[PDB]
Amino acid sequence: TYKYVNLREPSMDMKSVTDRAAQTLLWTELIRGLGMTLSYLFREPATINYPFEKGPLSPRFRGEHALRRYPSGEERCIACKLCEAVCPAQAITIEAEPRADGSRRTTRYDIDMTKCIYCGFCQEACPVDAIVEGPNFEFSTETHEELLYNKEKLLNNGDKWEAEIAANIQADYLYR
Amino acid sequence: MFMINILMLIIPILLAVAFLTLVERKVLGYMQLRKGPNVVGPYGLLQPIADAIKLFIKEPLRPATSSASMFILAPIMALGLALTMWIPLPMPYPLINMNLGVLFMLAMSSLAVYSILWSGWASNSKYALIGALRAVAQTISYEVTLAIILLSVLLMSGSFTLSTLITTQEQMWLILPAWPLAMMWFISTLAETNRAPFDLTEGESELGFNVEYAAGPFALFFMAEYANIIMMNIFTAILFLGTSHNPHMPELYTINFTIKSLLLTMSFLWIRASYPRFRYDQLMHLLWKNFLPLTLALCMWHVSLPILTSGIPPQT
Amino acid sequence: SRGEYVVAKLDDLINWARRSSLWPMTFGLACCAVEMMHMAAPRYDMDRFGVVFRASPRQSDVMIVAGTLTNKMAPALRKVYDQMPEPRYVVSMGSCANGGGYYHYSYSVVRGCDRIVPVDIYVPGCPPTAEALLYGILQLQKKIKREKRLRIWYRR
Amino acid sequence: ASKVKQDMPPVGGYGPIDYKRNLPRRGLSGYSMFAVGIGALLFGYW
Ligand SMILES: CCCCCCCCCCCCCCCCCC(=O)OC[C@H](COP(=O)([O-])OCC[N+](C)(C)C)OC(=O)CCCCCCCCCCCCCCCCC
Ligand SMILES: CCCCCCCCCCCCCCCCCC(=O)OC[C@H](COP(=O)(O)OCCN)OC(=O)CCCCCCCCCCCCCCCCC
Ligand SMILES: CCCCCCCCCCCCCCCCCC(=O)OC[C@H](COP(=O)(O)OCCN)OC(=O)CCCCCCCCCCCCCCCCC
Ligand code: SF4
Ligand code: SF4
Ligand code: SF4
Repeated sequence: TYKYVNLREPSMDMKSVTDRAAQTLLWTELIRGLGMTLSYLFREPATINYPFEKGPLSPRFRGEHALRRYPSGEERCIACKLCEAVCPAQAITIEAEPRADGSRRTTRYDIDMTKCIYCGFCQEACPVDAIVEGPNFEFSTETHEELLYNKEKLLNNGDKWEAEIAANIQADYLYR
Repeated sequence: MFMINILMLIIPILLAVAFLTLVERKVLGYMQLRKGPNVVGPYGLLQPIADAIKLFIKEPLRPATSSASMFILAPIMALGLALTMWIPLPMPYPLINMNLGVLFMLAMSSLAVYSILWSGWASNSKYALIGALRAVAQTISYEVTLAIILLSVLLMSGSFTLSTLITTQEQMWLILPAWPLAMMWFISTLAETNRAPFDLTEGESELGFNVEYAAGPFALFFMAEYANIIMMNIFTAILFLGTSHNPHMPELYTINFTIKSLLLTMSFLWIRASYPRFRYDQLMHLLWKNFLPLTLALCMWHVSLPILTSGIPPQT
Repeated sequence: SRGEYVVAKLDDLINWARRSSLWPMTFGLACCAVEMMHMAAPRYDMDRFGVVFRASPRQSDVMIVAGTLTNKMAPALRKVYDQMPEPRYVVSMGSCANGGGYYHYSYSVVRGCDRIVPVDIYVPGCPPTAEALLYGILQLQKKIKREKRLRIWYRR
Repeated sequence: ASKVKQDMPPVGGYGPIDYKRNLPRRGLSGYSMFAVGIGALLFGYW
């Protein structure tokens, strides 16, 4: 089905023709537009008072990558390199070797936060919920070099945001 | 004491222009469902002061102008004339009580085109010149209707004295007998001051002439432009919304007259937020094909109407 | 009064004026320009901080690079930067401008705008939220607040 | 025994949603607009 948008025939009776003469001379439809802007002048603005108020987000929000631990304190990552394989930007670099106790653990875990497209594939591929994107979105820097995270920066983030990260994963893991 | 009088007129004008920038940004904001400046001082009352200091300690460009003397003459002329158009305004007593004050304001207003033309030359850019030519052609075209409309109104007043317009409207506003002229006077003032929907200069995607100016020199063009917006709306209120004058309580006149002058200045900001922009060939046709035929016809009507009713005003 | 006291307060007056009236020139090159428009939208309203929506290159104090800088576009960017009257700051918005992002290994993309012009603030994300760019702008304000131009001239 | 729970519309569906253009009609006719305008002029001249 279809409909015409602009296929009307204006009437040519005297009253209709005089109606358009009053509109042309007395600027009726222009003053109709002034009234609409006047109404918005008396509506409550939608502005929020940042930084004291924040915009609503959801548990699925994708922000600053981070490395998590088990409740015992042991790292969750076991250097499987699935995240490094799936990262469409090749923003992840990993090196691993047997640990002193024989565990499969990384010796390098870097994310280039300037190559990263903040897509979330790294946390979908992870089989042990080790690399996650947290809820922090305010981490702008003053130099380019502060955005090249290494394993120490990522483990510090995980310890720093674990209280909020765990609650979000609790709220959404039933959809995953 | 006269020298004190001049300063009591100049400084408040500049302060009014300074806080008009704030009011414009906040009225536009609320018509757009937002707030506007409310962080720099309470309700953004220090925003104008921050902007002024920032511009005057920012390095200016001063490109390789073809003259380098027109580049400095243009803002002097613009600001110098903008302040001069205030001296005959009765509020309710003029600083200078001219007999031909209405004609003085036309004369000084027609000289403001040079600052537009000179700054075009100084920029040394061929394209910047084209923008100056379009702005100049707009200003001269729409001051044809300012002169004829003003003449039509004065036929019901009897003189070019600005304070006689107060006496003329001692029983009724001139908006009532001459509302068709008021409509075309109000729109003609928007075109003169390059205001939306007539701002092709500031209307990017088609052109402005004051593009090479930054810092203090740019602010001088800005201040002159906004002082003309207040002045023309003060002229309109005197012309079409006469305020009764009580010689024993002159402050009563000033309060009522200021409120009208503000409401007409806010109408300029209201109209900017509501409409799109005219095309260059379309605002020229709005003048040479719509306003001018009506203005000429109404001029004939207003020359004859006083005669055929026995209502010619006194010469004095 | 001491000279070191007048200079300290004069530095605070010029810093206050400069950080309270940042007029940005936005280079909207790619998707990151959309998020920059949402910072001007009613929800966040950059204008209420003194940050005007649009400014011309010669009336502007900060350049926001929002999108992918290609090799065919780089000379135009440097030209606009050189014509900005000083003081001038550059904010790098998004992964593309910071380091090339998703197109880092492309033949036609400059790997980071910081090898074409100096950069003061890097805003990460792809794209950064409109509340993340706003946080970066307010971080540039505090950086300007720490400037001590007059206190260093007085000790020369 | 726990039933399946996923986002679903309420029983009976959601209420109706308006989508058509609704620019209403306001103001007087051309004849009356011109009558009021001429009337104002006549009083002004008098
Ligand atoms: C008894 C004797 C009586 C004698 C006098 C009788 C007079 C009868 C009435 C005559 C008509 C009245 C003249 C009205 C002016 C018409 C001008 C015109 O050209 O109209 C067509 C023009 C253009 O007409 P057009 O573009 O639609 O088309 C023209 C013709 N064709 C189709 C061939 C191209 O309208 C405009 O002027 C455009 C307006 C631009 C936007 C202005 C924004 C308006 C904002 C609201 C301001 C409200 C006024 C505020 C005043 C405040 C004052 C204090
Ligand atoms: C008409 C234009 C012509 C005049 C040009 C303008 C000059 C007059 C301006 C008057 C208002 C400014 C008052 C005088 C200057 C004093 C400002 C000042 O010293 O504020 C200090 C205070 C911060 O000081 P401190 O805490 O010690 O430093 C911490 C640094 N991290 O700063 C603070 O944060 C305190 C918070 C209050 C600061 C703002 C002052 C109140 C705002 C008043 C608004 C009304 C005045 C503006 C409108 C009229 C125009 C002048
Ligand atoms: C197709 C029709 C086109 C329209 C035709 C003309 C319409 C009728 C005239 C109105 C238009 C002209 C404007 C005249 C303004 C007059 C204002 C008014 O109406 O006031 C009436 C007033 C009342 O008397 P007043 O003096 O106030 O009483 C107190 C004395 N102590 O008394 C006065 O004001 C003084 C009297 C003024 C009379 C002037 C008009 C006479 C014209 C001849 C009448 C015939 C109309 C023309 C016909 C040909 C049209 C082509
Ligand atoms: S969010 Fe996507 S692009 Fe960024 S590190 Fe994770 S997988 Fe790589
Ligand atoms: S997918 Fe998880 S476990 Fe595997 S290397 Fe990446 S972070 Fe470590
Ligand atoms: S950083 Fe992301 S959102 Fe911004 S331009 Fe590049 S791909 Fe688009």
